[PDB]
Amino acid sequence: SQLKITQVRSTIGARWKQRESLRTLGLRRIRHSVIREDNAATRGLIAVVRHLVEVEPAQ
Amino acid sequence: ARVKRAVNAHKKRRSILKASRGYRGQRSRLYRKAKEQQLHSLNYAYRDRRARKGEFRKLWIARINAAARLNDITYNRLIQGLKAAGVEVDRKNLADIAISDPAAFTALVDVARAALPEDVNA
Amino acid sequence: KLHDLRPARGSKIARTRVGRGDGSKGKTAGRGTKGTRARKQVPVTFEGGQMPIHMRLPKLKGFRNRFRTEYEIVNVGDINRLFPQGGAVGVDDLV
Amino acid sequence: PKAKTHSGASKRFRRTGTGKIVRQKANRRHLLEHKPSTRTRRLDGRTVVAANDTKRVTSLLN
Amino acid sequence: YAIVKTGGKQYKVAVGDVVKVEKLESEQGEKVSLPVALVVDGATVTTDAKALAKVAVTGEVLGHTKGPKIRIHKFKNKTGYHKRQGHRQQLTVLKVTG
Amino acid sequence: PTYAPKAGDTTRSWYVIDATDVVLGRLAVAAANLLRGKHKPTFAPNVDGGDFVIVINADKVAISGDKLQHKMVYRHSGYPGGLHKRTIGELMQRHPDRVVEKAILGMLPKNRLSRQIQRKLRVYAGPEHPHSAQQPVPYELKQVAQ
Amino acid sequence: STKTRGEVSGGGRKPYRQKGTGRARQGSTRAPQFTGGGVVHGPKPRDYSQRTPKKMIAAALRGALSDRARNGRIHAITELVEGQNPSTKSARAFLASLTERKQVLVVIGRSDEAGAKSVRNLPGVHILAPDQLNTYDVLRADDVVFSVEALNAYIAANT
RNA sequence: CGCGGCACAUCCACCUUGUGGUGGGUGUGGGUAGGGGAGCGUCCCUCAUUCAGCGAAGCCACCGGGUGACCGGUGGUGGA
RNA sequence: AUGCCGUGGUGUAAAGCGUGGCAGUGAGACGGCGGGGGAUAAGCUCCGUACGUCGAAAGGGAAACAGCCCAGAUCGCCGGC
RNA sequence: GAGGAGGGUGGUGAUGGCGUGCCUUUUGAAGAAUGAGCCUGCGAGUCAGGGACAUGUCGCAAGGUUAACCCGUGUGGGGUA
Repeated sequence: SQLKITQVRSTIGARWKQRESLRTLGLRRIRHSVIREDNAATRGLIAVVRHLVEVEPAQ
Repeated sequence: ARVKRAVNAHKKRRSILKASRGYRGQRSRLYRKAKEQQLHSLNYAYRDRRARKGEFRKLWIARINAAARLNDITYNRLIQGLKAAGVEVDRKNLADIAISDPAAFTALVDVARAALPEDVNA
Repeated sequence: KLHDLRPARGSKIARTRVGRGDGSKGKTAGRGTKGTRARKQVPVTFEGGQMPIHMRLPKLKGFRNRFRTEYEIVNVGDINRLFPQGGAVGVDDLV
Repeated sequence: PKAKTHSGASKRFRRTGTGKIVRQKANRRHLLEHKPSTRTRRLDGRTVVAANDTKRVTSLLN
Repeated sequence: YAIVKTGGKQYKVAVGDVVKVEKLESEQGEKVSLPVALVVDGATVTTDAKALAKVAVTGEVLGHTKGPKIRIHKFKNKTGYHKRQGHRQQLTVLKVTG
Repeated sequence: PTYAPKAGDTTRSWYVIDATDVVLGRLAVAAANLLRGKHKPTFAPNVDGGDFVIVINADKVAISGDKLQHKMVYRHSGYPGGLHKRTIGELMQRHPDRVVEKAILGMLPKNRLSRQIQRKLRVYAGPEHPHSAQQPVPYELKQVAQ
Repeated sequence: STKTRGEVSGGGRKPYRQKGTGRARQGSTRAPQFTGGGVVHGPKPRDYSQRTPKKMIAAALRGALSDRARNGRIHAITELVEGQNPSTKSARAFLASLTERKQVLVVIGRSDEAGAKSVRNLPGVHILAPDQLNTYDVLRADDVVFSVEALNAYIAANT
């Protein structure tokens, strides 16, 4: 139902797919937790950027 | 209209060489050297504004650590106590009450002790 | 009067004096290299050495008739919208 | 003082009824024997110049 | 004396002491109340957070001075890049009456 | 702003460290902290607070036996060759106070205040120090907490 | 007008052979970096008036006169004279009473009676003719004092 | 992240619902070659007004100011 | 496996495409992986890599340090993580 | 106003940490690469053309516009090739 994602690492050495994935997740700066809804493509993204984000499922 | 570009230039010249007084060498004296040094001085002062934020923090940390170890507690556990107790003081004022009030600081240390869990497990 | 005269805001554009300090357009003024362009200007004809598009294509076919009887046309529908009544017109009346 | 039209490129280029410059698609002049008819109805006509040859051609036409 | 908390920083002031605090929204005269982190009576210090949300330092905004002219002149190297800009941090003076 | 370092503001106490059985690294670190004055909260890297430190019984200060015969103290004289290698073994049966003082001076910072500070450390081999004019209070070493 | 190199006197000698001196390769004592040497990109005797259109010029003029009539600052008059002998006494009287302003235009015409011969020497008062009437001068001038012959022939030529 | 102060871009509620401005939300503000935009200062001509032998420019010193180019004040020098 | 092409859905701010003005650039370096030539070599040379960084990027770590790791500086703070 | 306590600018600055000049050119310079001993004055993107292109602004409008020239003295009025 929910995920509360937060960048925890920058996107300098991050390849293109990872950086566009953090755009399309909606992550701007580091401690920047966005919330992502129903998880079919959102879990795809949250696989493509694992080292960069942290997920602790919000309510 | 031949302009005689003196005045226009002497403006910034006098600028640099009044903001360059007190330089050992050909630097308060001459203009181009005062300019080379102005560029270096202002990058130095820029870097030192940030640097001094960080450096005063490291100094305050040394002081809080000294007063802590005067109270038999280390700085690490002191901070972990003042966190778990929650007294939202910061290293600056913590160091000030460290200097002037050994009494208030020792109250703070007992606060921190009373807010340490049990052990090195958690 | 003359102390109350200004152009339209949009004209009277600031001239770009280039070699005026590295804050606006600085040293190289726009030709930012040591190349050929940095001292002079390569023409529009020269293409590197390979035949330019004006030497490898063929001259356009046919001649130009020296005696080309060029006319001037007037539009019959727009000769209507020139003369709504009309009745009498003629080349002099058109001009 | 009075701009010269580049001759050689006004004798090879043609401004049409509107802003189009039409070159002549004519590697179709010397050897037309091996060349199939296909490759000549491919090379018989007047082709609107592409973009990557326009900004210069017009300054050749002026 | 109390460690007033203002402007994202914290200050240590007893009664009647001037403080160069951030650009508080205010004028001269009308007072203003500022939270504390730790208020002390020598041996009676206050530490428990809910005991501090009650203790409110209060003082009269006055003066609304400016900081000093912080001259920035960024300049990297052969790069050939200067960027000179300055800064007067807006401030205010404060007295402490609690 | 601080209130700790000013004119005539710092206090001068004394300390006697009996280098009885202690190891050289802990001893020198302890004396160095006392000497700079970090044991003090009224601290600053510009000023010289800190206490005159005396190190007594430095004759018998513990070093690994396998180091009294291996670890060498080179000191070059500028002249070609002239590298004056010397182990801490002969250096100990000659000047143990020089060994200890060397370790301490090595743990201080590298500046001019380092000189003004190290002029405060006395070290002696026998138990008998001459600076009893003061009340040199024994400071012994104690790991703290955590 | 200033002498760019090639107009500067002399300096067609390359002093100091290229290499072996220790100096800078110079090429001419009249190089722009020298003293007395040429000017570069210097002022030459330009002759610059823009070639504006007839409609724009005339329309600007009649806009300025429209302003003057819109305030009520046009002062058409019959003759600015005492009648035949050019006298500036009465003519100053009649202008500085006819105007009350500081700057005045006076469109008299190619007749001297006391118009374009007597009201001169009056600062603020410039004299024109019904056809060399222009924009800068009607704007510079506060009042626009006509002479009925000037006004009527002006109207009649503009239609 | 906090707290203040500038700037830019998109967006709405607006004033005159495109010009130009009020409020806000969001994003943004390293930078070379280079591109755009906005600007400081020198001098000359006009219009307006204004200061000047009670002291113009120039110069020097101090005290201020602007986000930058730079600006003003004050005194000393000077003498248009 | 990847990558590539398409379509379908969700997300995302200027990202895209068309057409003009104005440029620059066309000596690249190292580093990761994949390969060539080298000798199972080079701080070598030449390629690939919606790989990175320097170029053109400062700050922290690397003793010192263009290319390594953390991180992309709008200014201020004697504040925090 | 004295020896002064609080305080404020101004010399200087014991002492600590940070820190590899400017330029040009370079993959890369503090560079043991170039150039500069210093100060003051001068030194580099201009202008001409009823030029070519694109654009901002302004006349007039299926038009716009005059060139040489003629009248006049403010650059004003004619001049339809």
